Amino acid sequence: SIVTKSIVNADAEARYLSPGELERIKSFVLSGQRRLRIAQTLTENREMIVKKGGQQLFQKRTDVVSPGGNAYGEEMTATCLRDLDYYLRLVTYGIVAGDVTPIEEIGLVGVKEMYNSLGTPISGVSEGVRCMKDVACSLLSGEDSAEAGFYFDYTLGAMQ
Amino acid sequence: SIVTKSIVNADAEARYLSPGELERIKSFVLSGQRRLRIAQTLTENREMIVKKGGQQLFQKRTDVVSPGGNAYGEEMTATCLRDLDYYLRLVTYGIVAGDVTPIEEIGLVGVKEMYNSLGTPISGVSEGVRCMKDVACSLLSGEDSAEAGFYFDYTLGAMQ
Amino acid sequence: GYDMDGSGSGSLNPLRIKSSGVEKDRRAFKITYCLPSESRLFTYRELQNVYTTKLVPFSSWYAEQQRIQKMGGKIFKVELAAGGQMRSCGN
Amino acid sequence: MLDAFSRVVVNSDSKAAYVGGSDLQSLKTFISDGNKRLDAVNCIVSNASCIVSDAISGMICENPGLIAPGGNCYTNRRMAACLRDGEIILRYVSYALLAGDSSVLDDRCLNGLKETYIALGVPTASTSRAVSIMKAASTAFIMNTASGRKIEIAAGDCQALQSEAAAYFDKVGSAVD
Amino acid sequence: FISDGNKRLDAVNCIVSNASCIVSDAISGMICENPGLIAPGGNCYTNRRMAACLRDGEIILRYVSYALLAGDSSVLDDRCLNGLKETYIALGVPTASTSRAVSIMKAASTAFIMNTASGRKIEIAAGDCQALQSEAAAYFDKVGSAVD
Amino acid sequence: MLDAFSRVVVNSDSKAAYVGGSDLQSLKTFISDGNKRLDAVNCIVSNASCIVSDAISGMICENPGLIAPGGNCYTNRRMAACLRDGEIILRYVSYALLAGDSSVLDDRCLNGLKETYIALGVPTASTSRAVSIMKAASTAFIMNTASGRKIEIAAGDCQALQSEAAAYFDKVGSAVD
Amino acid sequence: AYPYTGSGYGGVGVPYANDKVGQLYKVTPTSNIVDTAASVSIFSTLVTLLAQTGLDYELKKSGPFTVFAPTNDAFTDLLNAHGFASFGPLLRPGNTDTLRDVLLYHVVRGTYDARDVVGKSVTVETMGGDEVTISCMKRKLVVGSSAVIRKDVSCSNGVIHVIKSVLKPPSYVRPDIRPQSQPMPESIVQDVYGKMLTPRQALGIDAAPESGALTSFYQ
Amino acid sequence: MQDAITAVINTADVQGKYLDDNSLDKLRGYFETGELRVRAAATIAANAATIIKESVAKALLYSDITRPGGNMYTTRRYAACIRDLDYYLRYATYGMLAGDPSILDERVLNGLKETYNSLGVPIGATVQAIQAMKEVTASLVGTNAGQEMAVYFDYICSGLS
Amino acid sequence: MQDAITAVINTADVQGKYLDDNSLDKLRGYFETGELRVRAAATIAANAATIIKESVAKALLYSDITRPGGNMYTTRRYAACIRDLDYYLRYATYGMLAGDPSILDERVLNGLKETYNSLGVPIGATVQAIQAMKEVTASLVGTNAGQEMAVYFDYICSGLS
Ligand SMILES: C=CC1=C(C)[C@@H](Cc2[nH]c(/C=C3N=C(/C=C4\NC(=O)[C@H](C)[C@H]4CC)C(C)=C\3CCC(=O)O)c(CCC(=O)O)c2C)NC1=O
Ligand SMILES: C=CC1=C(C)[C@@H](Cc2[nH]c(/C=C3N=C(/C=C4\NC(=O)[C@H](C)[C@H]4CC)C(C)=C\3CCC(=O)O)c(CCC(=O)O)c2C)NC1=O
Ligand SMILES: C=CC1=C(C)[C@@H](Cc2[nH]c(/C=C3N=C(/C=C4\NC(=O)[C@H](C)[C@H]4CC)C(C)=C\3CCC(=O)O)c(CCC(=O)O)c2C)NC1=O
Ligand SMILES: C=CC1=C(C)[C@@H](Cc2[nH]c(/C=C3N=C(/C=C4\NC(=O)[C@H](C)[C@H]4CC)C(C)=C\3CCC(=O)O)c(CCC(=O)O)c2C)NC1=O
Ligand SMILES: C=CC1=C(C)[C@@H](Cc2[nH]c(/C=C3N=C(/C=C4\NC(=O)[C@H](C)[C@H]4CC)C(C)=C\3CCC(=O)O)c(CCC(=O)O)c2C)NC1=O
Ligand SMILES: CCC1=C(C)/C(=C/C2=NC(=C\c3[nH]c(/C=C4\NC(=O)[C@H](C)[C@H]4CC)c(C)c3CCC(=O)O)/C(CCC(=O)O)=C2C)NC1=O
Ligand SMILES: CCC1=C(C)/C(=C/C2=NC(=C\c3[nH]c(/C=C4\NC(=O)[C@H](C)[C@H]4CC)c(C)c3CCC(=O)O)/C(CCC(=O)O)=C2C)NC1=O
Ligand SMILES: CCC1=C(C)/C(=C/C2=NC(=C\c3[nH]c(/C=C4\NC(=O)[C@H](C)[C@H]4CC)c(C)c3CCC(=O)O)/C(CCC(=O)O)=C2C)NC1=O
Ligand SMILES: CCC1=C(C)/C(=C/C2=NC(=C\c3[nH]c(/C=C4\NC(=O)[C@H](C)[C@H]4CC)c(C)c3CCC(=O)O)/C(CCC(=O)O)=C2C)NC1=O
Ligand SMILES: CCC1=C(C)[C@@H](CC2=N/C(=C\c3[nH]c(C[C@@H]4NC(=O)C(C)=C4CC)c(C)c3CCC(=O)O)C(CCC(=O)O)=C2C)NC1=O
Ligand SMILES: CCC1=C(C)[C@@H](CC2=N/C(=C\c3[nH]c(C[C@@H]4NC(=O)C(C)=C4CC)c(C)c3CCC(=O)O)C(CCC(=O)O)=C2C)NC1=O
Ligand SMILES: CCC1=C(C)[C@@H](CC2=N/C(=C\c3[nH]c(C[C@@H]4NC(=O)C(C)=C4CC)c(C)c3CCC(=O)O)C(CCC(=O)O)=C2C)NC1=O
Repeated sequence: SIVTKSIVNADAEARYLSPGELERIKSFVLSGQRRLRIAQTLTENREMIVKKGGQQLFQKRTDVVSPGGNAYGEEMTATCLRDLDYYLRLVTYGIVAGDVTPIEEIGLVGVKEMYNSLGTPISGVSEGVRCMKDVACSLLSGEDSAEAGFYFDYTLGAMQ
Repeated sequence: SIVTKSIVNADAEARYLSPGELERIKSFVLSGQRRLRIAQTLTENREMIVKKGGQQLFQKRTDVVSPGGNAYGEEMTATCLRDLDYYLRLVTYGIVAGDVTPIEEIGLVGVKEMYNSLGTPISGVSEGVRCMKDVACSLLSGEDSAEAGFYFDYTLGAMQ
Repeated sequence: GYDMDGSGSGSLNPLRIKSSGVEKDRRAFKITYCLPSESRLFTYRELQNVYTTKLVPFSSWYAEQQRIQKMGGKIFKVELAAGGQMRSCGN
Repeated sequence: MLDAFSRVVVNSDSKAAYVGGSDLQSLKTFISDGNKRLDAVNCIVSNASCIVSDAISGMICENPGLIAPGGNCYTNRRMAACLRDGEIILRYVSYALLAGDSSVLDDRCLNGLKETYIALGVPTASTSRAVSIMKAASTAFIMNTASGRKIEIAAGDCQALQSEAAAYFDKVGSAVD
Repeated sequence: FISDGNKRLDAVNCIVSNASCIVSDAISGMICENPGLIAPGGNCYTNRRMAACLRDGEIILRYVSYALLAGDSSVLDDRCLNGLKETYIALGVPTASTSRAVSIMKAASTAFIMNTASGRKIEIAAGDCQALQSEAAAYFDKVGSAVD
Repeated sequence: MLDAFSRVVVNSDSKAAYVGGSDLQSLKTFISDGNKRLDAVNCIVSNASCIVSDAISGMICENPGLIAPGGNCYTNRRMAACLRDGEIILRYVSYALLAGDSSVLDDRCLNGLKETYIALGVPTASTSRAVSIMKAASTAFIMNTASGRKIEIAAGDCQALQSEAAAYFDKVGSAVD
Repeated sequence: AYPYTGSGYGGVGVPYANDKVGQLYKVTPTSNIVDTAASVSIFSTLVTLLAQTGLDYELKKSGPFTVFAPTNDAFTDLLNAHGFASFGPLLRPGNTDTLRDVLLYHVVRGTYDARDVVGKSVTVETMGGDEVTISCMKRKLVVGSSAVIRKDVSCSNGVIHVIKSVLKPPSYVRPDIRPQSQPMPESIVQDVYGKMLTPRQALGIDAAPESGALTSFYQ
Repeated sequence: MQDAITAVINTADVQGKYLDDNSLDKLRGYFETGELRVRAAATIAANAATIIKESVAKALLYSDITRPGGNMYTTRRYAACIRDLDYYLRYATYGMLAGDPSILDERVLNGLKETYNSLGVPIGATVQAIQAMKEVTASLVGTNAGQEMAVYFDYICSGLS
Repeated sequence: MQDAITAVINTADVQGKYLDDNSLDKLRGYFETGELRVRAAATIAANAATIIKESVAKALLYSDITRPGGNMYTTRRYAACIRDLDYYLRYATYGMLAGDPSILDERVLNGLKETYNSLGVPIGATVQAIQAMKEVTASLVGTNAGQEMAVYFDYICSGLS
């Protein structure tokens, strides 16, 4: 959260909030309703987004759903789309937070060690999250999907 | 090298070499000609180890030589067998050195950063080195391939 | 403990700068930097001689250099004194 | 156009005398050779088009700037002219094989080719590369060691004839540069 | 020079592999012209001086040769071209004698560069080389004006 | 005049102590390499007049101004003293090959030479060229790689000794220049 | 006469390290080999040659290098007929690897200056594969063929020694002035088939008169 | 360090003057280009790994350098190499988004020429790698923003050369 | 640092080749001399004290140096002196037992000439003390190992001088 970032910042500098810092809080708290619109739409369209994004994932990348891949079978494919549901949830938390702190600390800190411990190709995960980016940008406006899509871009840059 | 490791050790302790370490150097310099026999055999049989190890690698792991894979094509497969040739050479250096310091500093320090920068699955590399371990153990004696095969085991432990 | 296994951005060690030092390598750089602090006028710590010269281990020189440049230091003369160069094995 | 016969005759005319048993002895080595050169010309002229295809395709493979836009191999027209040029080069080389002397090959193609390719902007190093690949492929067919097609011939030494063919291709590749 | 090349290098090789010839030629001829510059008095009497005289001939022809290769005699004017006359005055060296020796070196150089010198008939295909001869005489009268 | 023995002794007297072990170990390598040194000096004792004649003939042919009038190889007598001086240089180089130390070459021949050739007007670069030709010819005879002469010896590596002889010729050449 | 620097009670009281301030390991005032060879008006041709070959790069390294470096005047001394014959074809434009070989023959790893060599004589391999003897007899230091004219110049990665004349490597292949070509037949019947020997002739049962003999069939 | 704003306050401060119309024209210039620099920094932040991978693939791999004998030949030296390309991209982004290359003077170019000339890092190859990052980055951010990144990558190249 | 083995792997590695017969001959040379190097290091380890005592007694004592105004005057200086002789003996043994003097380049002779010329330590007396240790040490270990230690003591003496 920007407010929290502003605090910790002047707290480690051991001073009161500066004139410059307050203005950033004003811009954030005036941009609030817009953010809640975006995460409201991606919240209530989540089922559709998980499905369509997973279809484009498996159709573009037939490796992992082939026999021999990680995600071969019913149970495995269900787990795969379960994870795409996780990253959708985290992206919505990062939209309302106004900061990728929630996305980073819930989902990204130590993700490569987990998926290396699972045998999972993490490039396929990044392709899945890019597919959800395309669908979620199809569901929003121009500037709106610029914003939200750039949160998805952060998650893709953490996976790659 | 074992001698180098033995020194650096009492150098950082700023003392002469102990009795124990000098006995270790004696055992090493008496085991020398057996080591040079091992690296002689792995030297003059390199093409069978690289070819046959590459065959068992690509037959066990049809991922990377499939289309849309890291090792796809003639030039990419040739680069793959080129790297298996590199690790075979480094294993021979580690056999004559009597220590994996050549293997570690020429090949292992920062290997995961490189193959992650190339898009290469490093587990396929470890499966390749295990295949060359099986071929190289097929070309040697019992205790002999125990020793050389354990140098290969060090490289496997560094890749995984 | 060679600082290049399992690099960050998804690896649980928070991002830190990571050197090409080999395990226990023995290469060092003779360096000449200059330091003006900043913490002194609000901290009122006793004065020390800012301009020094030391032999920095090669594995950790990287981080020391970045750190000098972060606190507005100026570096004059980086020589490699201790080690040998472009050696594929044996540090 | 001078064959080996006319080369002997021209050398005797510069010497201003008759033939002589020494030049006639070398001529007996040529005529006594004979059907080795015949079967060799049959080998290169048999697989000629396929040599041209492989050599030019390999020439495009070594430097992809030709097929890159702005390269001289860009578009269909330029590629067609490329292929017919490789074909005519091989044609005159086969003429120099039957002749036994480069007079037929040199006047027709060796002289003035460089001026023409400099005037048209054709890269000469790429042409020498193509002539080199046709050299290796043509010597491999002429020794019958080609890895795709190996036809039955009663065995013998075709080596004397082969060096000659490599000399003709080195003459063309030395000429185009 | 891309046109000159083997011809300019050919000329430099003609002047260079006749160096002892031109030097001992012009210095022996310098002495022949006037008997006052071998007698007691002048600087040719002592053996030590004579050696430095032969060395100075060799150095002049050596840097002159460099100028032909180097196109302009900046390599010469870097050191030898400037401040030489101050030294020859400060050591009592006669300047008319040196100017004569440089003239004899010039004439022998052009006669070697055109093969008109009867006695050396090195085999080169013929060409026009007058420009280059005028550069050679150009350098020797640059130096021959600097000694006086 | 000092051999390798007296070089070790003089160095040990600078150290002002007994010879001990290590210096004697290097001198034991001198003894075990002794027969190679003997056969090498035999290879230079025998072919010397020819080498001298060839080297000075090569010096005149590389630099034709020596035979030109007013050159130092012009007069017949000057050619005689020229050939003799080449012979004497090769002679003291051979002494330096037997001794193993260059004290004979430095004291007897090298010291007083530059000032002599300067005092006579002898061109020094021509002399160093002749020393260089004797160097290459002497290393080719010492490695049994001469064209006109290939005498049988039991095989072995002798590169140390070739570097030694080249060091003496290098030394003689350095002194003149 | 020989005071031992001591700040307090050491001895005389000379400030430590025989300097105004009692400090040691001061920053070096010397610069790299390329920089010191570039600063002086002579060695300009060496700076151009090391620039062309790319051995600029290896001399910038901080390993101890000794550069047995000839002056600008010395390259003038190559204009002897002998020297212009040997190093003459290096003025042809293609010859860069030969200049690399010569200039790698001048650079020697480690540090070998004056009184490492006074008395003794040491033989060291250069940066090129060849070897050079460095010796000092009677206060004269010579490397290979040509004597050192100026003794030692410290440059923070070894030493520069200055030399009267350009060394030659023992293995020097003079680049050809004109490029050599394989012999062309031009008359296959008269030159290929006439010089060649039939199996019967090689026995000597036939008469001898072959004009020539062939050792190769090529271009 | 300093951005364009701080640099204007430096010149106007060191004259003692206040902010006149010229300095306000400079701040108007920077405030016009602000959003373009923001989205460029966003894109480069997104695709840093792919920039370094494509630029190493263009500039450095399959040559003498990664062949044995070259300076990238081992995995230790490869990883140090791509580490340094990461730093050049990151600080080039800071220099772009500040509008003033003083950060590159303070935190990159300081002591690095001494370092590379000490260790034996070839300068030429480094410069060509930075130019490969310049072309790849310009391909990602487009024309205008590629010109901006181009002056900062060219600033680093001018620093090392 | 590096021993003889590491040096062989350096040359063979930096060519890109594997181990040929020459390099195997060099490894056979080292492995022949192995045991001799071990027992020499054992003997020097046993009698270091006596080497330093006998060498100081021959080379340094009862002279101007331990008389007042010499460098050795005062207890602190004497102990520093014999401490340095201990370092020369210890690192000379390391250099012997590795078969490669690179350790002496890395950890002893670096900056030592600048140190002794900074302090006013006499170079020649140091060299003569090292040569005294060379004679005494060669007397203990014998002929062959005395030759080996002789090249490393002579390497340090060549380093200081
Ligand atoms: C009208 C068309 C026409 C031809 C195309 C030739 C075909 C031909 N070639 C040979 C015969 C031969 N042909 C070759 C040729 C070679 N063998 C090699 O291994 C090389 C690959 C190759 C080099 C050119 C050889 C070596 C012989 C046998 C030797 C000889 O007869 O001289 C013969 C002899 C009869 C026979 O073998 O049955 C004939 C008729 N002659 C003709 O009249
Ligand atoms: C490395 C040493 C080196 C040299 C010494 C020259 C030698 C040289 N000279 C020429 C070639 C030539 N050299 C001369 C020179 C002259 N002809 C005259 O009649 C005058 C007497 C004389 C004036 C200088 C001429 C005129 C040519 C032919 C024209 C030309 O090639 O420009 C060529 C061309 C090839 C050939 O002829 O076979 C070469 C290689 N080049 C070198 O690379
Ligand atoms: C780079 C170019 C270059 C030169 C051109 C020479 C020029 C030159 N000549 C001399 C010096 C000398 N030059 C001569 C030459 C002469 N003897 C005579 O009878 C004639 C008048 C004349 C030859 C034509 C003599 C004799 C000396 C020594 C003079 C003396 O010591 O009295 C000196 C002083 C140093 C020395 O003694 O060598 C110099 C700088 N040196 C250079 O470095
Ligand atoms: C009094 C005079 C006198 C001589 C001239 C020598 C001649 C000589 N050389 C060897 C012996 C030898 N000489 C050489 C020398 C050679 N190594 C090569 O590479 C070259 C071909 C050649 C040097 C130019 C070698 C290598 C041996 C040993 C041969 C072997 O054992 O295989 C032997 C046999 C005894 C021995 O092993 O030493 C003798 C008698 N000895 C003498 O007493
Ligand atoms: C112990 C060692 C030792 C030497 C090395 C020589 C050196 C030497 N050479 C000469 C003398 C000579 N040396 C030469 C030689 C030369 N001819 C040329 O064309 C070339 C430049 C050069 C051969 C490369 C000539 C020609 C003379 C006679 C010079 C003269 O009288 O003009 C003299 C004077 C005495 C004499 O006339 O013989 C001396 C001391 N003498 C020694 O005692
Ligand atoms: C909130 C943060 C968070 C995440 C993301 C998370 C992931 C996670 N993924 C798992 C498995 C998995 N995840 C995948 C995912 C995929 N397979 C592919 O090929 C594709 C690239 C990809 C789907 C897009 C698969 C196949 C498994 C099971 C693999 C197996 O069990 O063999 C498991 C194992 C047990 C379990 O799921 O209950 C966890 C804990 N856990 C967390 O706490
Ligand atoms: C001596 C220590 C050392 C090693 C090992 C090394 C490896 C190395 N591997 C490379 C590429 C590569 N390596 C591989 C390897 C593989 N592909 C697969 O799918 C398999 C798992 C595996 C083969 C077993 C491939 C495909 C590339 C090229 C990838 C690309 O360029 O797109 C490159 C890129 C440029 C070049 O090769 O010249 C280096 C430098 N370098 C070193 O200095
Ligand atoms: C933030 C500013 C900054 C930079 C840039 C920096 C660079 C830097 N590069 C280093 C090494 C290196 N850097 C390279 C780089 C390359 N090799 C090549 O051939 C290529 C041209 C190039 C990669 C593109 C290599 C090979 C080394 C190690 C060389 C060696 O140790 O032998 C080191 C040595 C120790 C360490 O890395 O920890 C530092 C400190 N330090 C800084 O503070
Ligand atoms: C192995 C690595 C290593 C070595 C070898 C080493 C040498 C070394 N010798 C020193 C001083 C000294 N060294 C000597 C040595 C000598 N005086 C004599 O007369 C003798 C001739 C000679 C010894 C043979 C003396 C007297 C000093 C003290 C100077 C002073 O500070 O007062 C000092 C300054 C620190 C101190 O001792 O107070 C160092 C650092 N340091 C190292 O880290
Ligand atoms: C990846 C880019 C690439 C290519 C494209 C090839 C091109 C190629 N063909 C060669 C040579 C070559 N090519 C052919 C012709 C060819 N082989 C046949 O058996 C049939 C039927 C053919 C036409 C379809 C022959 C017959 C040879 C001679 C070698 C042989 O015996 O096969 C050679 C060797 C040249 C030499 O010897 O100097 C090359 C480089 N190589 C490459 O690296
Ligand atoms: C009696 C006192 C005496 C001398 C000594 C000569 C010296 C002399 N040589 C000349 C000039 C001269 N000298 C030579 C060199 C010479 N000739 C050769 O063919 C060979 C092989 C030579 C060295 C051995 C050449 C080549 C020339 C140019 C004239 C010519 O074509 O021969 C000139 C003419 C100078 C000029 O043109 O201004 C003179 C004065 N003259 C004298 O009166
Ligand atoms: C036309 C004016 C002229 C000459 C005169 C020669 C002189 C000459 N001999 C050489 C070198 C040379 N000379 C000989 C000796 C010689 N060869 C033998 O086999 C026997 C029996 C010999 C004495 C009769 C040897 C052995 C070599 C070494 C080269 C070789 O292997 O033949 C070299 C090479 C020098 C070098 O490597 O730097 C030259 C220049 N060259 C010329 O241009």
